[PDB]
Amino acid sequence: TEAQRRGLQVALEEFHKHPWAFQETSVESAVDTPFPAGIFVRLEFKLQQTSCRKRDWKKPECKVRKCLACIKKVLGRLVHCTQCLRVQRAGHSFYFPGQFAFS
Amino acid sequence: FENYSYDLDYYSLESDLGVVHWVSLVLYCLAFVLGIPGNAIVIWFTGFKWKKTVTTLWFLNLAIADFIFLLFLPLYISYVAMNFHWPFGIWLCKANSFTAQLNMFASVFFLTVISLDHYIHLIHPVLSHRHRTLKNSLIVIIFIWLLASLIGGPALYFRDTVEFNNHTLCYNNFQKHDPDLTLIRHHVLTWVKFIIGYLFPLLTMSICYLCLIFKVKKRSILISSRHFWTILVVVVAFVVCWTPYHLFSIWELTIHHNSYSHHVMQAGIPLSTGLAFLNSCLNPILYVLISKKFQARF
Amino acid sequence: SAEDKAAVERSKMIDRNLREDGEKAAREVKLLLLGAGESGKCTIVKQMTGIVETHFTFKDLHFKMFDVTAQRSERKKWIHCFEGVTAIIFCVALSDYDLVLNRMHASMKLFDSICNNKWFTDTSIILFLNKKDLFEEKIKKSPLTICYPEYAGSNTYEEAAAYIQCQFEDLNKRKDTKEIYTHFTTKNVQFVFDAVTDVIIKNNLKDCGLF
Amino acid sequence: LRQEAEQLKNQIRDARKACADATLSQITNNIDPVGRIQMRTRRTLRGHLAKIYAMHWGTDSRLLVSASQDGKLIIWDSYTTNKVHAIPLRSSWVMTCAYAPSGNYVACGGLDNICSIYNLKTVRVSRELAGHTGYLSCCRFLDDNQIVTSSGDTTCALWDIETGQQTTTFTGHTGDVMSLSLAPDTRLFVSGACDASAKLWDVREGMCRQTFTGHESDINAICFFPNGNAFATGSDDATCRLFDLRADQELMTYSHDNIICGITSVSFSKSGRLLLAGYDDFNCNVWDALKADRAGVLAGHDNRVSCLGVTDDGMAVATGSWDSFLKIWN
Amino acid sequence: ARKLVEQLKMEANIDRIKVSKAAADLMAYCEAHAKEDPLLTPVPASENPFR
Repeated sequence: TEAQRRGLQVALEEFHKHPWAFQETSVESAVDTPFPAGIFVRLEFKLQQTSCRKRDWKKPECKVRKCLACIKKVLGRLVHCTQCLRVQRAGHSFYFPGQFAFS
Repeated sequence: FENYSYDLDYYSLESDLGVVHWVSLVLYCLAFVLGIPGNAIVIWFTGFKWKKTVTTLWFLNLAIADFIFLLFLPLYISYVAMNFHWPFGIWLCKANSFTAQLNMFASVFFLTVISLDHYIHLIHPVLSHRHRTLKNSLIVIIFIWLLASLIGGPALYFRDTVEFNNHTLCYNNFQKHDPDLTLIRHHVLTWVKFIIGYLFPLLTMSICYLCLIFKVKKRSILISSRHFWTILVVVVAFVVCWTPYHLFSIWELTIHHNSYSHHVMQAGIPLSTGLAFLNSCLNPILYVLISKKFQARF
Repeated sequence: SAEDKAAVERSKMIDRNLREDGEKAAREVKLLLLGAGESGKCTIVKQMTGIVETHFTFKDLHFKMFDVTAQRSERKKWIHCFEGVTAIIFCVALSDYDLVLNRMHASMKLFDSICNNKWFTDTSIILFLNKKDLFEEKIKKSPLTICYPEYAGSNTYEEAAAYIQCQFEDLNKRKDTKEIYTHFTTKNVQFVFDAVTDVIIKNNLKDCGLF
Repeated sequence: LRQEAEQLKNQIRDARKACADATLSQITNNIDPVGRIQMRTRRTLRGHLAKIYAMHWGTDSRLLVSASQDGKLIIWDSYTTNKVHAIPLRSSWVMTCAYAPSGNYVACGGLDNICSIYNLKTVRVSRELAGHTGYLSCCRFLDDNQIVTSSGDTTCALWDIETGQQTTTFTGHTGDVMSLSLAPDTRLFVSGACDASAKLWDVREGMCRQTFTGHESDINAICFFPNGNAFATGSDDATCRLFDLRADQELMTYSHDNIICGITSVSFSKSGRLLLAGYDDFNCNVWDALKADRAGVLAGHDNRVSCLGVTDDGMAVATGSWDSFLKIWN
Repeated sequence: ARKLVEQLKMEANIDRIKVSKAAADLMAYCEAHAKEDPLLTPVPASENPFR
């Protein structure tokens, strides 16, 4: 859907921000679960290798060359290509109880 | 122009959702300066009498626990001084957590048993003359160490290192292991820690010290001038530092009016932890080197 | 070398038995009877060759009394062996001031010699003034002028007994490390128990106090 | 016959002084000093829970007995610091203990007017010799059938273990007898009393032969020379004196201005050159028996060194003190 | 004091030798047994049971 396309575009932009750009090679579908917050998607897909040109914008313009996305206009993302439970419940969350002790 | 390999793997948990910080580090530094040197001096000088009675054993155990706690404190000050960033591995964080719990519980239990032993000392002249053997002291210190070491499961099952946005972090994770364990392992463990490490010890210290000072055995040949002040000072020092730490530990309720409603993300809890370190540092100097029995050999 | 293993096992058994015996013996309380003579060491607290042993349990406390009636030899040759007693019971028989053998002077001499001694610089002395019933009758007959001169009080039992207690109390020279518990002769056993409890408190606080 | 006694005493003193022509230190100036002696605590024996009052080395120089106020007689193995025997003595007041020359018997005594003899290998009570009206100060074994004791009633007694009755009674001391020592030939023994006098007695004859005086206080310790022709005594006035049986006169005196405390125990070395004496100054010191100099101090005891002894081979010296410890020096 | 008189007479009748002779005998014994004294001459640890 449009939300899944926007989510994968955001994930690819995050990839391009810091580790050359690689596009999708082994495409796959998604299932999503729209109920917490405006939207939520669960999409997996493989990426390309190396690149024909470097720094060719965030979007992939090079036609010739199992992830995990759980995002909520996104208030949190853990795309790594898991902790989707708390991210999907973000829309109070992300407390990570403690954080302040010798424990 | 390659940043990775055929299998593209990474991790990024990015999510959009001063006055106290400096004071915490200052308190940590003063505690460390007043600590490890003084504790090492106490350890090296405690040779007052070879194979002395139970009091020297209590003092040695307390000093050792405080020394280990304060020499592992610099890891915590490094962690807190790097803007809540933990670059070390999960194993080191687990070891630090376990040894910190062990040392703090050991110190609290040793102080409690010191208070109980003193209460049995002054009040009871008959039943304390037949139950003060050195072997009994060894047995009880072994039991205290075993109880402080076999309490709580930080054994890599309740503590995981997870990097948050641009900052690595290791923390106690009472979840993500089983969906059934929902609000059943984070509250029970905290309540157990509060009731064993603060409730019974504080109650015992209060009852014993108050009944000892107020009634003074109804007998003479006791210097009530220094004794009352020393008891009050040690009680105040114990209470004023561990209490905020334990209320912050029990503060983990997560719903009062908003997500936090207490701005705990700042250095308030680290400041209370520094107060706990200050109390741990101040205990040996307030017990071993200030009383009238000592200070005559040096 | 099984012989060495057997020897070390036997030594371990021996030292365990020694530690157990020492722990058992340390819990008991020991007293030394050092009365004046012919009315002293042969005390009255007994009746309820070498050292005479008395063992009795009172209020969960095992008292071992060492009575010295024999050994008329030099005192200092064996007195240093008694630097482990909780208390020394000095029994003085009243109404013996008129008797000569002078007996009260010897009693004072012994009390001063043992109370102001290096070995007993911290041991507590429990003075027991016995034969008070005969003393009251003898005061009416024999005045207190023949012994203990400068007696200005009247021939009354209360004031005479107070004078006796004062004349025995002021003989002590330390007055700080040791205290004399004076009693007039189950009152005796209760007094002894209280005195030894106070001595135990003081001695044990002198080491493990930590106020 | 007070006048006759005084005349006899004066004649004896004149005869004794006639034989004196040269002091011991006058002719020993040609012997090099042996003051370069530094003994270290080779072994430490622990286990006693009271003040140790007496000890006695064994003939084999490996087993030693020790008596303390806790009522336990401990027989050790100094080679490996292993306790061999523990006898629960019925009397907590023990001042002396003995070890049989054949090693099959031990002795003890104190404030009980009884010397108790136990058999090691056949621990059970074997004999309880009684008959003294004063505290025993030294029980010493002559053989498996004869023992010699000294009491606080100014009496010594040669007993018979087989019959349990006194065989010979030695009397004549004015003060309380404090110690005794047996000659190597087991025919004579000299014993000192509280009257600052030490008398020599014959075991077979049963009568006194020689009397030695010169001390200003009680004599606490005594020990024969290895040759048996001399003996050394220690007093409470920080002074030791050497006497010769043949000369019947004081030979040479050991004293120090710094030392004021008396001597509690004394013993000789294998060759007799070294005299190890324990004092009340929390320390034990070694004296050159032929030069009156001090060769070293055996410091390390936390209380008064009550007793000390030297092995038959003379390879080590064992010291027991009131600090509830035993120290083997070599 | 008949017993004391008899004891004094017996003591006075005992023959005595010169002090120099006794000192010489003691010196002869000392330097005769000096080599056999372990406390005087230091002993090596090879045959020393106490090291």
